[PDB]
Amino acid sequence: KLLYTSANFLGIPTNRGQPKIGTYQGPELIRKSNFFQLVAEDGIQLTDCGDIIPVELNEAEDPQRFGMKWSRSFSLTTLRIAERVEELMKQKSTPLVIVGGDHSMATGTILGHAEAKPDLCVLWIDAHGDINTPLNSASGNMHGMPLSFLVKELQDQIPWLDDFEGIKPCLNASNIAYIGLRDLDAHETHDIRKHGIAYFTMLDVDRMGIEAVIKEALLAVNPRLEKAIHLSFDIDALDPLVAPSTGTAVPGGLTLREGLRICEEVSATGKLSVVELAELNPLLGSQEDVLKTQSSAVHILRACLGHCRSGHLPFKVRNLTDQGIMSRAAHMQ
Amino acid sequence: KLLYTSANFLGIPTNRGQPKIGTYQGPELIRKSNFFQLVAEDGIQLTDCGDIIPVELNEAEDPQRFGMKWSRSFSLTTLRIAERVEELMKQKSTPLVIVGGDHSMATGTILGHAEAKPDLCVLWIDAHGDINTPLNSASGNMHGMPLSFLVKELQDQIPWLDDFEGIKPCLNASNIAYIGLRDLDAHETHDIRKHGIAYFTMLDVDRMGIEAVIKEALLAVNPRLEKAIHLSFDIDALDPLVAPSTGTAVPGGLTLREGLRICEEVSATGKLSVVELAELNPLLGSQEDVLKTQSSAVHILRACLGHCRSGHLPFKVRNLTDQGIMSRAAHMQ
Amino acid sequence: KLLYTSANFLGIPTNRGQPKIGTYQGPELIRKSNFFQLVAEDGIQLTDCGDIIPVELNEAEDPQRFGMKWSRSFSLTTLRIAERVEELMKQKSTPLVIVGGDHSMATGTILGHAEAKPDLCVLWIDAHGDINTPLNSASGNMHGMPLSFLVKELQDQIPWLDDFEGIKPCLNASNIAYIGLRDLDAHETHDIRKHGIAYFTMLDVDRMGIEAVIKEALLAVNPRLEKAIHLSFDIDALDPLVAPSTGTAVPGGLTLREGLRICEEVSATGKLSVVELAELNPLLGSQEDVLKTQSSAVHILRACLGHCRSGHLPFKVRNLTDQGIMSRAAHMQ
Ligand SMILES: N[C@@H](CCCC[NH3+])C(=O)O
Ligand SMILES: N[C@@H](CCCC[NH3+])C(=O)O
Ligand SMILES: N[C@@H](CCCC[NH3+])C(=O)O
Ligand SMILES: [Mn+2]
Ligand SMILES: [Mn+2]
Ligand SMILES: [Mn+2]
Ligand SMILES: [Mn+2]
Ligand SMILES: [Mn+2]
Ligand SMILES: [Mn+2]
Repeated sequence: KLLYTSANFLGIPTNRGQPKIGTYQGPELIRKSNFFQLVAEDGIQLTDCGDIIPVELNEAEDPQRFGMKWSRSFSLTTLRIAERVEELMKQKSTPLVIVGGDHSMATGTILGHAEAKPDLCVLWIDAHGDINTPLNSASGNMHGMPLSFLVKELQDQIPWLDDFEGIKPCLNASNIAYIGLRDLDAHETHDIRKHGIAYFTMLDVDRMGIEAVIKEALLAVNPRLEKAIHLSFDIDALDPLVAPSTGTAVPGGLTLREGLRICEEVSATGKLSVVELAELNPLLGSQEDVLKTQSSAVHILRACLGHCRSGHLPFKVRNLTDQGIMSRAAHMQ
Repeated sequence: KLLYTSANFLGIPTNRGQPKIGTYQGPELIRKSNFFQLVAEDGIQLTDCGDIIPVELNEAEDPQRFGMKWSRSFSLTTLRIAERVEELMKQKSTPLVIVGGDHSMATGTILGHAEAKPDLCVLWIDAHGDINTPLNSASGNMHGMPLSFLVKELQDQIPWLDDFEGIKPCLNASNIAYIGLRDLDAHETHDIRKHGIAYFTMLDVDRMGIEAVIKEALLAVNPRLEKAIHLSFDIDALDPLVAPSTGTAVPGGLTLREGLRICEEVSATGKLSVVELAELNPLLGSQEDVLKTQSSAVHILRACLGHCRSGHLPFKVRNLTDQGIMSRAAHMQ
Repeated sequence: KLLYTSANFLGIPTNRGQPKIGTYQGPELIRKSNFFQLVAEDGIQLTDCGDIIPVELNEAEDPQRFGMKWSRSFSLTTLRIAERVEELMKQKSTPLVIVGGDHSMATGTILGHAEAKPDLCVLWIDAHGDINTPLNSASGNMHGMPLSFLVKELQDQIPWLDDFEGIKPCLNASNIAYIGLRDLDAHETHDIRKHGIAYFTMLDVDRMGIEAVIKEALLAVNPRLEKAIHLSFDIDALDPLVAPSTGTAVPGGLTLREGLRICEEVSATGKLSVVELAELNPLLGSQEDVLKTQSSAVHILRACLGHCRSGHLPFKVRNLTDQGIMSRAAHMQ
């Protein structure tokens, strides 16, 4: 009755991928919620595997290189993430749930994931492409670049740096699909189209509906459910009305319900191997904003592990006459 | 031109069905709005039939029995509600509009309604099943149980209590349909499926669309429009973004528009006999929250009585030349 | 690659069409945003043509006539708007973008537009019909009447006034289509139906979906894309959740996404000649409300000029090896 009976939980408090302080509190925002209690109530055994400790260099140790900010913190953090994720993945099936942390963590989680499962596919749920190459990034923020280091067809656009040697590109462009895009930089658009990356923007969601979008995205990168799935979910893919506490909010996003449909369908493939939830920042917005964002996150992560909005059956059906209590029906004799 | 030319309005300020103070102000929240003025402007004669006075026992008079809180207040209130509702229903057709009050009132309104119209059907619009049997309720809150006392197929799960004798089960499981469910307890799911109660969750709304959901719900319990309809609308069926002032908000609800489509279609059957609106609590949230919730409620109740978003025709068409005023067209001679 | 490579921007700070102070700050709310910067980044040359200065008579100069408030301010303002708009339109094609200002400005913008392009059609995006004739207006507010002075079939319902002589009716009822209606006065409904004006209410959007609604609206008034389009967009057509800072908010409106689809499809006809955005009032609501409303407006206006949510291609593709930088791919030799 359960597709996944156990799962692992991992925190990654990255905050050097972007300038707003507070994404490091992401994992704690979910640990303080009722997420663990709710997942236990659906009968899933969830093991907390702790937090990964990011490498945060002093400013003097990590100057800008090719416009990138904190790039040495990034390379070192990426290798440390990959090792731990690889270990957990090599250690039905047991999904790994990861809570960020800004989205720069994805270079490491996927690198590590791909080590254990080289044939995986990636579903990237995001308002943004996160695939700027360093010389094209207007900001230099690493959370806007994590896919460009992973995609093989892009490596003539990545500047060589010796500390990036261990970050080997493990994805073909044919293995990635986007859902929810609405704020692409022109150079991301060029690369996505040039190398044929499957992508479904909010325009596509409006015109096709999310059911057909989810279907087409799975067909494009996992046509027969043969591949492990890495689901990389930026909370800002969701409309700011339901996920306001995030650093780069873009209006006109996914409703919570559309976000749940994505997670529900991906969960039910049986192939969900890693889900990561990025860009929660509880230091942004009002207290009510933070509670809305926390709530949307918890509902999203529960859907990934298999929670069904149509309800769950009890493990043991309770009966009145078994407790030696007279029912109304019984009394009417 | 009017399906219903008159209607009755009844307040039921129940607040012992759940622990948060303030549902007793529900009827006043609607009486203070412009609802009466707006319904008059569409040409409907609305008669205010006052409030029912709930029986609220002192704590010492009403101890917990089988985990239920305030169960004697509930049985006594239920019988008092049923008598008044039966009277009003026996007294086209004239819909009764009821404003709660927490949802525990429904055991009484339906009991009373069914006395006058034993063949009725129930459309239950709610995030929740409200059909916990007493021994399965985690909370003991009566607003989470009103249907379990009414449904015939469940009576071997209701503990006998002498003061509950006059609460006779008047519904078959085949007469109830749910729309909007997204937070079912496992034992409700068991009972709903075991006894074949028609139900459409937010998953079904996402996959089928609300038009097909409404259609299938009416087909399931009122296939040829032969039966009177009791529409029991929990305001928390609506998304918290539009109805925040309610005690058990659940994210990912019905949009206001989907809520209006339900009410518009039910109204246009000609069979709307009672509509009740439960769980308004103006003591929850900010002032703006309360105004949003009040507004959503007023729009919902107007749709039930037949308000059309596509507009209404005037009772008397006004003409300029009849007031002896020269028009631009006339002057151009 | 660009349907429109240049455009004009015009402010019209009307505020005598309705009693709430603050619509005069509408144009500044958009000038302070990043709208100009964003439109430049998509490669469009946008020329700011300044503001039109409304005629705001002293109260003693402009008494009520036929219940109308500030009607002489209105007639004088309308003629001044029309002259400037006619001039700009006579001066691919170059869309005029107009930011209000309350919606009473539309009598002048369309009058002026029609002078330059007498065969145009009008797409009116609004919660309201804005077509009350003076003797039927409950309020006397001119922003609720701008279409009644323009529509030829209505001129026996317009009271003659000598200062209104230069406001000649330039629209046939067959040239106008509404989208988003949900708060029609009974006499507007009568006139819209009597004279066969195409209209799509929120009921129609719910039942048909916005894609079919947009399609049917264009078919009704511009079946072969032969006519110039005047797009008159009241910000209150959008749901109050995304455009709260406006004077007559009505719940259950267009989502931002549905609003974008309207603008995207109208833009892509190639026939968008004027778009006006009315009823922004930054003196209403909280600071956050104002920022939400500003944001929704900016996204709407960018879609009108051709912004694509699916992304834009760079004007010059950047290449790493052209900057004399060794790529990772290159280094791996
Ligand atoms: N595309 C921008 C924004 C990325 C935002 C990531 N959440 C960049 O590369 O920096
Ligand atoms: N299912 C829960 C919540 C009910 C909430 C009713 N509005 C219960 O039985 O108490
Ligand atoms: N229909 C009303 C409201 C118009 C509101 C315009 N934004 C009137 O004529 O005054
Ligand atoms: Mn993002
Ligand atoms: Mn991202
Ligand atoms: Mn409920
Ligand atoms: Mn309820
Ligand atoms: Mn309007
Ligand atoms: Mn308007």
